Amino acid sequence: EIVLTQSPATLSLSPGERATLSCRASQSVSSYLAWYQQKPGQAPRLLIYDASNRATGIPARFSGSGSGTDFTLTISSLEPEDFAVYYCQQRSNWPLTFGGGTKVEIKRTVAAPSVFIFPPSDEQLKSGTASVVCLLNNFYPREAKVQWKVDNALQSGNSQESVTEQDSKDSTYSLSSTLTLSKADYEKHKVYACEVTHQGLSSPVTKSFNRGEC
Amino acid sequence: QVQLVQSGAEMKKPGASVKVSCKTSGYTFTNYKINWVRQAPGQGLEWMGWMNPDTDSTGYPQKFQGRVTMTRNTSISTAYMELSSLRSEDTAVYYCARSYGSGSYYRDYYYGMDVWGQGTTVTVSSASTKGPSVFPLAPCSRSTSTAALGCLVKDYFPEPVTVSWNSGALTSGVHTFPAVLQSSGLYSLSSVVTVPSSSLGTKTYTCNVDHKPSNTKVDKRVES
Ligand SMILES: [Cl-]
Ligand SMILES: [Cl-]
Ligand SMILES: [Cl-]
Repeated sequence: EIVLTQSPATLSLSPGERATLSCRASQSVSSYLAWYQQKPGQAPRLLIYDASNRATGIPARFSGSGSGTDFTLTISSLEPEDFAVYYCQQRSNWPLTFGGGTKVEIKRTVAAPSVFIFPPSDEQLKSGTASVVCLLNNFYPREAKVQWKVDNALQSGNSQESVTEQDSKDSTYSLSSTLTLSKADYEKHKVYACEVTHQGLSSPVTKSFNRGEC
Repeated sequence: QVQLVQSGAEMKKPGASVKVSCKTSGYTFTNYKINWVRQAPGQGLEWMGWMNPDTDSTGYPQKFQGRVTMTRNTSISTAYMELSSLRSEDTAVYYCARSYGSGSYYRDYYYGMDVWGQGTTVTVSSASTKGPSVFPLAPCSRSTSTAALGCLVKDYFPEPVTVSWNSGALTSGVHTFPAVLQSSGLYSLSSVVTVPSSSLGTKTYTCNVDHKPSNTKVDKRVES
């Protein structure tokens, strides 16, 4: 089956700049190539069919080119509505395959995160589990290290995290991390800390609290 | 005017099957192909096959042979896709999408998938319906800036969960995070708000958590 490769997977650009997206096919697909756009929580939308024809109602700043093996989708000047994921789809040979998607995201000035830490509640301790939350708020770019320390001991693989989409107003990201311990484990230690590393601070920032000394 | 309307979210045990329907209107049902395309959380897109309502023809990638069935009822313009022998890796959003019908010079590949249904989240898990418990996220004291508080919505199934603050009146500063899947098969998420310190002891902050699949709503007070 034909494999389609999209480069790069991630693109950071400002509104107004041009966007150039690449689709490479493992074997030739002639001109049977389509592009779709997708925003979070929404069905994909057709932009280009047969490599270079704009779909009905698609605005002129999108156009695609190429044939056989190498394809480009060009967004000539980027509007806020154009930051989404783009997929290519080959339509010559079964099964119709899609590429992995390129995510077009908004570039802005580096912004350091504000860090907050939350102990597990007394409510939650009655169950025999403790969840400790760390919050990184309003940072850019997306890359950040969060490190869990319990009495100086690094905790690896007993925490999960997630990250918001780029923020509506200021194009920032936010991150939530949950360290979960049994009640027995939690009650047996005293210091809990959250160390975060980010481009926007020339020094690794730590927020901690003392169990029962809150 | 053209719409594809698919049926509601489903949850299923591994081994069972799922049938998703797609009601079309605004056009001659019998003149366009219907496609089914799925997308797993965080992942890309996978074509599952198509059908021509006009002739009742079907075609599926080898991947899905024996597992997918597509059928139609012309009288009510609705397409159906059934997937059997579900495994937890079949957890995805399933879309129907329409494409131009037969065919003059492969025009059915010439054009793409132009109108799409809104999607149907199918969840395959051995977990069972369970409402969440909501725990407060509060700082350790009132520090010596701006502050942050929150709700931890732990241990529910299935998705989704909605969270507002002070009955919807508090909007600026809210981040509600994507749910994580825990190894116990239950979901968990947090929701936070950044407020200026000077206001902490002066107003109440409640979060409002709704989980419609278990029919539970919880208003939870947060304070330090
Ligand atoms: Cl637009
Ligand atoms: Cl102690
Ligand atoms: Cl029939």
